[PDB]
Parts: sequence; structure tokens; C-alpha cells
Amino acid sequence: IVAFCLYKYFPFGGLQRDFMRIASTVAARGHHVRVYTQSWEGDCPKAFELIQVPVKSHTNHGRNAEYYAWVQNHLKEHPADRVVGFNKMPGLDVYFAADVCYAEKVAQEKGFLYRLTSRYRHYAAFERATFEQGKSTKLMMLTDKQIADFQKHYQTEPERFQILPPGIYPDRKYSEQIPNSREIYRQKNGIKEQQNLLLQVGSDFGRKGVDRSIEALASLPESLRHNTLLFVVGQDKPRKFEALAEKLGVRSNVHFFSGRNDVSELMAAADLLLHPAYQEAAGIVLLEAITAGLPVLTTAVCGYAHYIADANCGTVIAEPFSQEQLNEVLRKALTQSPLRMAWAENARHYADTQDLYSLPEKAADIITGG
Ligand SMILES: O=c1ccn([C@@H]2O[C@H](COP(=O)(O)OP(=O)(O)O[C@H]3O[C@H](CO)[C@@H](O)[C@H](O)[C@H]3F)[C@@H](O)[C@H]2O)c(=O)[nH]1
Repeated sequence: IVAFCLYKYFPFGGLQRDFMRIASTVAARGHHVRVYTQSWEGDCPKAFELIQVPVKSHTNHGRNAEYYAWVQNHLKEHPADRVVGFNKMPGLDVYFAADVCYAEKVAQEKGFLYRLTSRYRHYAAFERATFEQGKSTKLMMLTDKQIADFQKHYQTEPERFQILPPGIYPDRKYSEQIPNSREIYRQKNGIKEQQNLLLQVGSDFGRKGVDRSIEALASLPESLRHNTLLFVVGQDKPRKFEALAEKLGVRSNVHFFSGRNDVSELMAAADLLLHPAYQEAAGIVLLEAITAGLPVLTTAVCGYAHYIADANCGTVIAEPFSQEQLNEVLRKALTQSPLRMAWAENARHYADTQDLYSLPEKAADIITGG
């Protein structure tokens, strides 16, 4: 019996999609998969034993604490052979690092008033419980930067870390698309042959720099701008970003969508992925774009930004972030189709020659070992 703990399941998050693929891999090896969550949106594999954990606190942090306590009591009466968490909490045998190091985030960005909160104390305590010395929890990591951060704040025993290769779903790959996918999916989405489709995918618009993408769109020269659209796709509220698009006179150019299940089609249809995130532990969409043959503009803060430079299929905007640099890079990329075509080819080549896929098998090995 392998128990999985994540606070919330829904289809439009990387943490959730990585969990689904890892847990499905574990189940397919013959183990019984039990899932504890506060809430579950979308389909659930019939193999899974799904347990909804009742909570009543009025804050995320309070509910998380209640969840941990309830799960511990349930495990006391119904033992599992291994407990695997996708969120930081006590009691895990294995943790998957979908998040950044919270202690480092706070140290770098926050001050005294931020640290006064019960919210801070909780998240710090649950991270500490996972990473501190003396714990047995195996730590499945996405980036070397994550490891450096956790070592800095917790002096975690180095042997407990294991970096995983990426785990991009094969259905995003250019070679897994129907013939004429670009034309078909452009037509499906109302994109004209001559238009530029910019694509931004992710369920945290603010964190992922949707504002930066809108600013970049707005900065384009008049004629180019008139031929350019931006699709913003994810389970988040568009309100603030609609207001910004109106402010900048590009409201009609920007199309907002809730969570979509057709991201593979959108990447086949698009001309550039924009992902100028403020914070991103890794960024699965960056590598999805690589596998789709979709060139990428992103920021150096993203854990997976280096892959864009490695694949030579876009531009990584350096820190400190310059909006003017992103604006110029966008204008250049859009006006230089030969550059974009070369980037796309480079992306496809990298996707064909690099392991961007095996994460769930390697994570399942760690989970089921022994
Ligand atoms: O409307 C939508 C919106 C998204 N998706 C999919 O959800 C995934 C999003 O993962 P991504 O790593 O890009 O961002 P995020 O969800 O913030 O992931 C966290 O967890 C990730 C690790 O699990 C980590 O990479 C990241 O840094 C964390 F913030 C990616 O596979 C998208 O194609 C979708 O299908 N439809």
C-alpha cells in the first residue's frame, strides 16, 4: 500500500500532473495506491483509493494542518507501507519537490512584517519537518538550485536528495501530433494564417508574469501588434490582467481561458511560448514547448530556463528582469521568421535526443524501492 498526500488535485497544475503520472506508474506495477486530498477535481483512475479529508479552518495554512492531523490518524488505523507527499508536511517517507524552498524565498524577498504571520510560521514549520536533519524522508528534486537552497537553510544530509529527469507527457511532442496539426489547430482556435499567436500556459497568472507578457505585446509596433494575439491559459482569475490589457490598449489582442485540456494542440498552433515568470521551481510548460517544436521566451529565475538555452530554441531573459529587453526580444523574434524557424528545428532536435520524459519511472523506483 502506497499512500500519496497532496492538498488539492485538479487537472491544470504541474504538481498534480506529476502526481497523477507517478501514482499511475506505481499502481501499474501492482501496488495499491491510496490518495488523501482536501479536494479532487476531474477524473480519477479507477485503480486509486481516493479519500477526501474533511477540513474546516478558514485559511489554507490552517486547513493544511488539519489535513496532516487527519491523515496521520487515518494512517494509524489503516497503515500504509510508504507515504509519499507532494506537499511539504511531517510524516513523509518520500517528498516530491514541486515547490521552491520557502525559507529562501522569504529570506530573499520578505521582511519582518511578513514573518509576523501564523501563515509564515506554518509553512516554515512544515518545510522544516520535511527537510531538517535527522529525518529519513527521501527528497525527489527537480533542480540543483532547489538542492542548494534547501542545503543552505536546513543542512539536509546530501544523500537524501535525488534529482529527477523531467517528466513531460509524450502527447505534447510534435511527432505525436496528427498530420497538419499546425493548420488544423490554428483553424480550430480561430487563428489566421498570417497572425502571430503568443501562448502563455499556467494556473498562476501573477507568479508567471502574465503582466510582463501583456506589457511586451503592447510594446510592439502598431502593424505588428495588430497581427499579434496572446492566449493566456490556466485555472486562475483573469480580472487584474484584463484591466492591464485595457490600460495598454491591447484588450482585444489578449484571449483568456480557464484550465484547458488541449495544451498540446495550442502548442502545435502557436508561434511563441511566453513565460516570463517571477518565480518557478522548474516550469514543465517550458519543456513541453521544446517537445512541441515551439520556441520560448522565458526568465532566468525559472528552474528549467537553462533548457531553452541548452536546446537553443529561444531566449532566456536575465536577472534583474528588464521589460525593455523582453520587448525587444519579442519584436525581433516576431519580425525574424528564419530565427523562429531555426529555434523550432532546434527544439525538435533536442526533444528527439534528450531525456525529458522519464521522471515518473525514476520516481516510482524511489517510491517502490524495498
Ligand atoms: O490550463 C492548463 C494549465 C496547465 N496545464 C498543464 O499543467 C502543467 C503546469 O506545470 P508547470 O510546471 O508549467 O507549472 P505549475 O502548474 O505552476 O507547476 C508547479 O509544479 C511543477 C512541478 O510539478 C513545477 O514545474 C512548477 O515550477 C510549479 F510551480 C503543464 O503540464 C501544463 O501543460 C494544462 O494542461 N492546462
